[PDB]
Amino acid sequence: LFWDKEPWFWHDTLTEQLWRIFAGVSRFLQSISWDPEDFEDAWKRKRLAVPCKLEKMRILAHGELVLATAISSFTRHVFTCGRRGIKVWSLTGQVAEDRFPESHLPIQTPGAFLRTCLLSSNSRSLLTGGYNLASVSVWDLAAPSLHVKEQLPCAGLNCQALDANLDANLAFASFTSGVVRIWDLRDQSVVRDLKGYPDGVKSIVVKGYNIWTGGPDACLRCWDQRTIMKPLEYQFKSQIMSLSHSPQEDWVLLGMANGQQWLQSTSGSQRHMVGQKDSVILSVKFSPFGQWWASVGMDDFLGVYSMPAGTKVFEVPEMSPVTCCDVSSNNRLVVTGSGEHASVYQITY
Amino acid sequence: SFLSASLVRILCEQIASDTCHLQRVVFKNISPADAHRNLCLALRGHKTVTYLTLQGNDQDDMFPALCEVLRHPECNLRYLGLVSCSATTQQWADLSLALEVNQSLTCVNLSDNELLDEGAKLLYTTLRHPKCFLQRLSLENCHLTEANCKDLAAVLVVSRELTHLCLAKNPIGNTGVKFLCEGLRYPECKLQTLVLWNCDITSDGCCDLTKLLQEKSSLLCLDLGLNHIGVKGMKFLCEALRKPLCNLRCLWLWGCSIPPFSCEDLCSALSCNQSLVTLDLGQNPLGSSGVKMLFETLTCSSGTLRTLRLKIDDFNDELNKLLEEIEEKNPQLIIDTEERPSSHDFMI
Amino acid sequence: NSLGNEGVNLLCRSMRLPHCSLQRLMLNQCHLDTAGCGFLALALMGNSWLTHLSLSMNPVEDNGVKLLCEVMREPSCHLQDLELVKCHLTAACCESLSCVISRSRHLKSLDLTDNALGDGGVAALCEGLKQKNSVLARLGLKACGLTSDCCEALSLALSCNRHLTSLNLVQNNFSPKGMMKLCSAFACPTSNLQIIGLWKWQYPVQIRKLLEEVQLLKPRVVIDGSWHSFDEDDRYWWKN
Amino acid sequence: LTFSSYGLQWCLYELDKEEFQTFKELLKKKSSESTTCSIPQFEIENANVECLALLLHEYYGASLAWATSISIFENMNLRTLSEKARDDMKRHSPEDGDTWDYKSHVM
Repeated sequence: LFWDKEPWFWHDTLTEQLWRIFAGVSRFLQSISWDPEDFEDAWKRKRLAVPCKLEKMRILAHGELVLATAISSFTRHVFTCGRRGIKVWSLTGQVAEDRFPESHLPIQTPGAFLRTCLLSSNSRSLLTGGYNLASVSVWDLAAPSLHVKEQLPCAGLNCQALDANLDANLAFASFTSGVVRIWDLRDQSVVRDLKGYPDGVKSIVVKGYNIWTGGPDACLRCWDQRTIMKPLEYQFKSQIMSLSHSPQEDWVLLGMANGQQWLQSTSGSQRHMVGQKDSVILSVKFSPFGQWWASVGMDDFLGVYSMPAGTKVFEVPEMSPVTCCDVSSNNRLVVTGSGEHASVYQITY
Repeated sequence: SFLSASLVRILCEQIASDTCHLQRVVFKNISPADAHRNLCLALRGHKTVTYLTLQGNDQDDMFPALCEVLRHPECNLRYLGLVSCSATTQQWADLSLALEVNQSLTCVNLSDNELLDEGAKLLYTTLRHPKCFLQRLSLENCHLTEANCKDLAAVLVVSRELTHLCLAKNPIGNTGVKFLCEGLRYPECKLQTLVLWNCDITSDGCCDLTKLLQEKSSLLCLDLGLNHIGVKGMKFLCEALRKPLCNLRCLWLWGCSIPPFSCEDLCSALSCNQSLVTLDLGQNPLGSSGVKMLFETLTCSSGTLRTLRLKIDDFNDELNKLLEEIEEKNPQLIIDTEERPSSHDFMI
Repeated sequence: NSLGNEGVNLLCRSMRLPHCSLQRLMLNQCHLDTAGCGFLALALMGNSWLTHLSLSMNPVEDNGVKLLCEVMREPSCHLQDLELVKCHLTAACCESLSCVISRSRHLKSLDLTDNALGDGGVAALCEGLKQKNSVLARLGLKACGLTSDCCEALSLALSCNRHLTSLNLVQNNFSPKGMMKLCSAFACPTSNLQIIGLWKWQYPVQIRKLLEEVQLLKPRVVIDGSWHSFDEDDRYWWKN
Repeated sequence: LTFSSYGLQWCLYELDKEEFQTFKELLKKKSSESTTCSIPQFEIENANVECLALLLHEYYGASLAWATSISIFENMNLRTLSEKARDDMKRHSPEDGDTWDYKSHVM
């Protein structure tokens, strides 16, 4: 796309020639493939193989600064978030850059904004929240027409992080007053409140009964839902910007805002640095199978790292700082957002 | 002052004694070097000095004493000011490490110091440390450049106490403001005041600043000076001010060459706005039609702004009665038509 | 196959005789160790038929590689291709390998992938390759944790060498200055590398245009990230 | 009956050919160990994915066949397909004057 001199398709040149005739006056980009049988990459000489190649295959013009993203592979759609609304894209057509969303979900309220978004794992709901907004809203994606099905109340609170656990039908959210709320989606009633830390918690991650939160105070805490015990703190030297969890093995990934990445174990207090950069890390994302992770920072770079020791397989540059990334459940697509655009890369190995 | 060993000995003993009650202190151009070093050593652990400013011709041994003063666990000087001091990269390095160690001061003033890019990077690395509480910070005539601006944008994203920030006489016009926007568009920035002066701001920077303003941003004050933003810049600025959402408090425009055709849109915006509280004008050719239109719209409108300043090329009796009309129509407006202690500089 | 040192010893005893006639043997994930490598070292000396040998994903440590190198350093030996991956090597092993490369004459291929050689080992290897007596054909480096100084030394080595044809440097972290040095080395007429392992899109615009400028010069060279490009078909075809 | 096997059939299509053979062999072992319910071996071998799902439902039953498939999925070190299968089971397994004048004129 932007990397190449000019992106062309196979039928586009024929259309151009016919247009010239009518008016009287590798080399071709490919589309993204879905079927596993079409993928057809030779064995190295489902799968835990570390990726080895990338290629940009679309650009999505949002029209305003992109704060968050999400990608679904069961359905082909992509979700982009901004301060004024959410826009839903479709990956089925073939075009270099698209300007026409599949849908647009605006939010109108004087002095109301959006910060966060989150797509359930089964691709059947979508959470949304922001500042000065009456409540956290969940959209129904499986119904024939988009509409809000539930409202999760929060008065005079500014949420900045969202997370959801579907097995136990729970939803979590972190507010700027250092308060974490837990909702039960069946009734939409608050369950439990976690408070006591004024700086707030910028990132929260939930697996099992443990909630992991980290903020500028340079501490990482591990709350347990079954009791009212004080959290277990692990002091670090810099301020954490993001978190992620390993799905298979016990390991928590985190970025330190000084260009350093660490791994932390739940069972014991072991650490070891796994990567270092000259920039600020704004988001770290784990692969669904857990053998690699993606990192995006402030110095215009998207990188992929290897789980066993933290070696970086490759990275791609960009023109503007990136602020969010997401990896599909097929382990084949990755989406990142910089400036007023969102890009989609395909993973091949 | 050129002092001597005995005078300096007695003076430093007097300063260090428990009977002293100095709250502000200034040492500039003290000679010889040993006397200055001894004087700065007298402040080590002082229980009453909360300000300190420094200046000199030679500085080869200023930094060891200053860094000892800062590394002390009992020093409580709340404000530190270094003026025109010459230094080298290692001196900046150990000063930055000392400021890492220190836990007292909240305002730092570095003006005319011959910083380069490297020292700026070291100071920024100090500012990103999660345990520093520097609230105000001035970098004037420090000879900075856009790359330092990108690093500073990272600082702005990360830092969690820095509210006021001054960047005057720095050629960071277009790319610098672009990077600062990248750092300030972040929905959780804390900066409240930014100062731009002789920074080569142009229409592009005005457009970026407007895009910042239209959203709900943090900064309450913005300063512009020696910035020619006449037609396009003022189009952007006025279409920014018109909206109901802006929360900007004070706006300074000086030496910006606002033409009358821009003044019509300016007056429309002033009539529309309801949240601005202060405005300044000067050296701008508003004379014949611009001043008259401005004064008429001011009489007609009832905006929130209290203070307003301007300069008139030549006035008449009709203009005097127009001023009287402004006063009578709205009583709360104070208008004048007549520099270090300037209001913003007073705040920073 | 979990053959083990005992099975490797039985094969060793069978290959000790001069009348064996096989030319290529491979043993990956066979639970080898230093003792098995010693058995192979003892069997290799005095044998002229076997030519290609591979021992990957086996914890053959530095010392085992030292034994192998000591065995291979006499001209009598006729081993051409040896490739070992994931064997937990270090710098001293690399110094011994550098001596082997400089002195020996029969080795034509080597492979060091997923080993933490670091900068010191690669510096020793650069000293090894600097010699005009070496006749190594292709060298495989990947995930060896290289940096600026080692890449500068490597650039000088390539500037000095002529016999090397294929190379590989992927999954390695290079700073822009080091890559400027590397590209300056690449463009030199002296060095004729026909295959290079690097990802063009991984680097900034200046570096990308620098690599393209190197490419338009010497139109024969090919830079492709996925190594094994245009390599000999037999190597992989035999295996499967 | 069909609604429950439809989702199962669509879950098994995620498995690859080698994974499918491993699944069939593990099912062979599971059937051999158990005594309460039996399955012929040649019938397990000859069946493809669709016939496999329908046969599994014919013998075990809806919930039991779903649980067996989930357990086998977990055994092959597949954890994502296990959660997808659990969700699709949760969904597929049933719980056990003037206006009149105006309109006339428009007509």
